Formats: sequence, structure tokens, C-alpha cells
Amino acid sequence: EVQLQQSGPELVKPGASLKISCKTSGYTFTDFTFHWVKLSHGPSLEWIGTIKPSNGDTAYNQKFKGKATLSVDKSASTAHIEFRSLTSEDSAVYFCARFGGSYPYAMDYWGQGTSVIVSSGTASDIVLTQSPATLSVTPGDRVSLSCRASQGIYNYVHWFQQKSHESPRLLIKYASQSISGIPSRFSGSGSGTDFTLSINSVESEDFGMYFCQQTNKWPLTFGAGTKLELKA
Amino acid sequence: NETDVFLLN
Repeated sequence: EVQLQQSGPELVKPGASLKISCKTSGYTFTDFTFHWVKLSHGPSLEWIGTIKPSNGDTAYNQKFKGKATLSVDKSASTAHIEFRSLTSEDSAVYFCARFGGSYPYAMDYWGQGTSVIVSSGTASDIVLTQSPATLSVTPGDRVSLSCRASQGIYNYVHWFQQKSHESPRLLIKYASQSISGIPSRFSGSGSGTDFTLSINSVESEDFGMYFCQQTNKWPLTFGAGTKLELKA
Repeated sequence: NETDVFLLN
């Protein structure tokens, strides 16, 4: 059993530095690249950066270059992210994820997330357009979620489900490849710029947020999400 | 395919 275990909730003063951790179990730590993702309101997901644990090589989203430093402790099989000059804008849930599984790899295992509170006291990036932004349906309806890329990205699109108070869960990788344990009602299609996630019959347990992600170009990017909700 | 060397190899 593979697991990514993150350190507990944090609450800090503005201007502080903070190091949060992600400890692995059940596999060889140096196998797969680690990624850090910031969850903000919407919910919205942003990719911070990545570290290759075998040699410590990194790649960052330019937006977070002056803010976060990724590192690994190979002897402790633990990945770390260190923030500096923390402000109210950094209050968020931060997730660690590994980019692994059967080849070709994707963000298959995620940490449970770490809530970070910064207390007030007493241009060429691939754009992913998701539509419809909201789908209000009754269980048993058949739905299709769209993800349109700003330029051709071949089959480098992955789909995630994010339910309230939970970590993102990989549903489909590389536009159409199925994931072990994911129910057969979820399927994906598309290549180039138009990608579709289909849910053959919406179940009550499917309500939540759906995000698409591209991994063809740096920085890795997410769509703004489609909210799948119960029709009033 | 600029990310393949880092992510997949």
C-alpha cells in the first residue's frame, strides 16, 4: 500500500518561513517526481513545482519562484516545501503528489493536504478552458465535461475528481487511459485541443469538482474546474 | 514533448 502522509495543520505570523513535509511509504521514494499543488477558493488548483527525488533537480511555476523551495530527504523518504515571507495570500491547502504508477506516469497518489493559515492576528502558459463551468443534474443523467487547450498538446491531458474536504483523485490519464479502481462509468476521449470526460450515469457520490490538467509543456497547468452538483 | 525527460525518463 502506497501512501503519502503530510505534516499537520499550520498557523503562522506574516513574514514567517515555514517548512511542510510529505513522507512516503510502501514504495521506493526515489522512483517518481514529487509535485506540490495549492488549493484556493472555487475550489481552484495551481501547480507550484516539482522535484526529481533521485537527484534533486527541480522545475518551478515562475509565479512561485520567489516564494517556495522544494527539497527531499532521501534518508527519511520525505519531500519538503519551504515557504518564505508568508502573507495572507499564501493561506491555502497545499497537497503533495507523486507522478507515477504504470507507464506512462501521472499524479496517481496524493497526500491528504496541509492547511496553512497566515494569521492576521487579534503569457505562453497553456490555458485549459473547462465547460460547462456548472452541471446541475439528477443522479442517473449522462454527462460530458469539456477541456479545450489553447494549443495542441497531443494526448497530454489528465482528469481529476475533487470532493469536498478530500484530495484530488486521478480518474483518467493521457486523455483516455483508464485508472485501476476507478468505476467504468468514467471515460475520456480527445486529442490535440478538445478533450472530454464522460460519466455514463451520474451517481450521488460523483458530485464535486472536476479538473483537467496538461503535462505537455512547462509549467504544468490546470483548468478552472467544472462543478458537478445535484439539481435543486 | 519538453516535459518527457524530466517526468517520464
